[PDB]
Amino acid sequence: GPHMATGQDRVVALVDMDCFFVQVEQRQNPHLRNKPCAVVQYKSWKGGGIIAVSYEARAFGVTRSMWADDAKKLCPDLLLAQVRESRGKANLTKYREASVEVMEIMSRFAVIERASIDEAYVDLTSAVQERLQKLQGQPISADLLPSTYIEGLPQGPTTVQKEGMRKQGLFQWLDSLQIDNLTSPDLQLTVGAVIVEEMRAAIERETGFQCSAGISHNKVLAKLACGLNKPNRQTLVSHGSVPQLFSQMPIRKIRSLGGKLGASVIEILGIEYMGELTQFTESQLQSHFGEKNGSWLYAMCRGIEHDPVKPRQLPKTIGCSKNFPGKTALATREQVQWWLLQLAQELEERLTKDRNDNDRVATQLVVSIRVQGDKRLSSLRRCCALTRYDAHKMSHDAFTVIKNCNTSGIQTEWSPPLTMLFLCATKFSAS
DNA sequence: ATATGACGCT
DNA sequence: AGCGTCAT
Ligand SMILES: Nc1ncnc2c1ncn2[C@H]1C[C@H](O)[C@@H](COP(=O)(O)NP(=O)(O)OP(=O)(O)O)O1
Ligand SMILES: [Mg+2]
Ligand SMILES: [Mg+2]
Repeated sequence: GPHMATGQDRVVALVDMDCFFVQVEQRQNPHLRNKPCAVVQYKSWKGGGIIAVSYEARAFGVTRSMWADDAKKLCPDLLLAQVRESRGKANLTKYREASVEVMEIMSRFAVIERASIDEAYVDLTSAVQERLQKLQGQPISADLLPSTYIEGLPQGPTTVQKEGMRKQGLFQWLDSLQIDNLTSPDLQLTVGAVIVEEMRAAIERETGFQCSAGISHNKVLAKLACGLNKPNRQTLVSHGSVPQLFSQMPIRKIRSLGGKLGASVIEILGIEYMGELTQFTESQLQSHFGEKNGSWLYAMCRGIEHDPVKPRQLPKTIGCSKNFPGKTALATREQVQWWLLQLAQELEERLTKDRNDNDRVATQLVVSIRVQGDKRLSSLRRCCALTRYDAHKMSHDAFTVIKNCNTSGIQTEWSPPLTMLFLCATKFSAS
C-alpha cells in the first residue's frame, strides 16, 4: 500500500524512425516517395537481401530479410534502392550520417541514449517538471497532442474510423486528468507526450524524416508503446494501462524476452502472456531464472523497470564486418588477408572521422571470425593493441592474431573456410 | 545464401 | 579474456 513503489518516478520516451533506410533513400530520390519501396543489399544472389521496407510495400507482404526476387513476386511494382558498396562490401555511411541528424535534434530537448542506428531513449523527467511550472495548472488541450494515442482508450459506455477512435480515447484521457497535481504520474506522462510531439515535429521539419514514439515510465514500456501505432504516431502507455495491456501480451514482445530466456519462461512456467507472471513470487522467479532475471521479471510484469537512460549519444565501438556465405567462404590465405585489408581500410576511415568529430581514440582491436559449419555468430574472438589508425597495420595485426586458427597444412590454403570476418575498435579514451 | 551494436557470464 | 545473448 503506502510503501509499494509503482515505477512511476520517470517519464521516458523511445523515438524510432519509420522504415528508416527507406526514408533516407526517399528523401534523396523523390521518385521513390509515396511508393512501395525497399532498400536492398547486394544484388547477384536472388536480387539482393532486403533490409528496410516502406509501409506501402509491407501491405503486399514484403519484409526485411526477404530476397528482392521473392519480394517482386509479392509486389511487382516494388521500387528498390541499393546500399552503397565500397571496397567490396556494403557501406552504411549514408544511414549513419542521417542518424546523426536525428540524434542531434533530439539532444536539444533532453539527454538521449542512442539505442540503435534509428532510435534513442529520452529521459524527459526534468523537461516535464520544467514544462509543468510554465503551464501553471492550465489544462492540456487535445490540440497539443495531434498524433498521440492513449493505450487502452477509448473504453466503456458512450465512430468507425481510425482517427476518430484516436481522438475519442484522447478526450477520455484528458477529461480525467488531475491537472492541479504537479506530481500526478499521468499528468507527467501527458506533458511528456506534448514534448515528444514537439520533438517529432522538429525532426520532421529539419530532416524530412517521420518517426514514431512511445511515452511511458521506463524504457521497456516506452519501446513497447512505440510500436503500438507505427508509423508516424506516438503512444502513451500509463501505469494503469499495464494490467489489461499485459493480460494478452505475449512474453516474447517484451524487450530482452525475445530469445532463450523468454522461451524458458514460457516453457518452465506454462504461461503465454506477460501478465500471468504476476502470480509467482520473486523468489520463485529467481529460482528458475537467476537472481537478477527473477527480480527483473517480478517488477516488469507489474510495469516497473529501473534501467536508466544512459547519457550516451555516440556508439562505444566502431566495427566493420562481412559474411562470406556458401561457396564464397574464404579458403586461401591471400583471400583472408585481402578482405581483412578491405575491412581495415573502411575502419580506418571511420576511426579517423571519429577522432576529429568526437575527440577520442580507440585502443583495442577485436578480431572476430566465423568458420564454415558453425551456427554461432562468432567462432573465435581475439584482440590486440590498436595504437595507430593505419589500415595496413590493423589488417596485419588481425591476421597475426587469427592465423593459428588455420588448420591447413598447406601455406596458401585456409581451412576450415571462413564465413565471416569482423573488425571492431573498442576501449576509447579521450583525445 | 541474411552489417553491426550493447551488455552478461565465468 | 573469450565466449554467450539479445538486439535493430
Ligand atoms: N538485421 C538488420 N540488418 C541490417 N540492417 C537492419 C537490420 N535491422 C534493421 N536494420 C536497419 C534498417 C532499418 O531501416 C534500420 C532501423 O531498423 P528498424 O527500426 O528495426 N526497422 P525500420 O526503421 O526500417 O522500420 P520501422 O521502425 O518503421 O518498423 O536499421
Ligand atoms: Mg525504425
Ligand atoms: Mg529501430
